[PDB]
Amino acid sequence: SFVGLRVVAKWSSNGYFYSGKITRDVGAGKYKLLFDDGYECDVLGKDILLCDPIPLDTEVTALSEDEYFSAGVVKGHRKESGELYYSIEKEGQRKWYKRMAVILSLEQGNRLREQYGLG
Amino acid sequence: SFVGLRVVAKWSSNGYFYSGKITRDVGAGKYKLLFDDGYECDVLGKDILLCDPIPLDTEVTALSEDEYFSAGVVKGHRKESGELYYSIEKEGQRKWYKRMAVILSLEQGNRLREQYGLG
Repeated sequence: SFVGLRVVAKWSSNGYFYSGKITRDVGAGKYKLLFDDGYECDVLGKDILLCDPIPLDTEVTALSEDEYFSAGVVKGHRKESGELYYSIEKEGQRKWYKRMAVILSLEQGNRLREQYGLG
Repeated sequence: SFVGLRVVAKWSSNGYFYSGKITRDVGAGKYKLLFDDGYECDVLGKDILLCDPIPLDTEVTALSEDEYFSAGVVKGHRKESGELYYSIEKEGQRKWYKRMAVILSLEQGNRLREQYGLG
């Protein structure tokens, strides 16, 4: 089953995809999702991406601490003490981000559906 | 089609999996593979892993320049100038390896078949 898998899944209200885990197969193409911030909802498999981590060379949305965001390209992954970090490039400069600070816009996540979607 | 995809595929004679590209669908579950060292052969889809790069936390076989090899665990990926590098941990120490210096033993590659295999 897909239960227990870490995924990046669409939040319907805003169209962005966020890191989370599938917790239940709700049936008929629907899954219960526990997002890493603790929010839960049902999501269609077509809006769930099976990429842990988000792939190298993917355009993502990086989150700054003062609630700013920007596009960037994934140039590295690093594990440390069991936690995932992304190296993201913006204008030729790379910066590290924790897992929780990397999300996908509607357009960014849609690009990954054919290869990674559970549709 | 799977043609053009970078994969890690089994070399039948020795059981190890090596980086390469699918160049033809030979039919009936068989693919022509161009390995990164220039060798080509037909390989069964069940012996082809769709992981570019080989995943974080995977046990791999790292190649030293003087023809020694050892097991290690993938702890990072890095892109630089369009080339892929792996950070591999052995006894708590991490070392970088080019793509060509990371392969999978029979046992290491077999582990990845359920999630990544083209069988």
